[PDB]
Amino acid sequence: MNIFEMLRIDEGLRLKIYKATEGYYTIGIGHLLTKSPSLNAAKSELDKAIGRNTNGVITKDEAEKLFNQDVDAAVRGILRNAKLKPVYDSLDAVRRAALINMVFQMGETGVAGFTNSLRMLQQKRWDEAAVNLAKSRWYNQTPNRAKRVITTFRTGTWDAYKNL
Ligand SMILES: [Cl-]
Ligand SMILES: [Cl-]
Repeated sequence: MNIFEMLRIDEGLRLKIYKATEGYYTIGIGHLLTKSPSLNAAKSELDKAIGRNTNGVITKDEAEKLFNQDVDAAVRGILRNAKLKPVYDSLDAVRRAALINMVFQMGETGVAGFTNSLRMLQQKRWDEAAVNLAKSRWYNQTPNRAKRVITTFRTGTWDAYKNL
């Protein structure tokens, strides 16, 4: 298992524009297009991102290229974030992947605000951070996904994903 396979399980794959769970336009593998209620806005963003007139539809290859860019961007955002970097640097390979997932999903800013949980992770207080992370809108809105990530952090293994 790796970060790509992991996020691919969590986000899924959709070749047409769709509304993600917060009602925002998305496509591919969790690629947020716009927060804006306009389909036009989303289509526009889509064509800009792909480099062509898409008519809200992309190919698999195109999905993946966006995915690759997004993973890369998530890792780089963590490495430049003064609050995330030190946490990331203290973790083992599996748990770094769980931090990348959250960043991918909620952005650098959202994650850096989990002040208390970050500190517990940094301190390797697995069980306590897992409980702290659960006390969030994040967990209440997307519980099954949040639970897979939380377990990852808690156990440091990919058990939450083997079967999926
Ligand atoms: Cl883009
Ligand atoms: Cl969920």
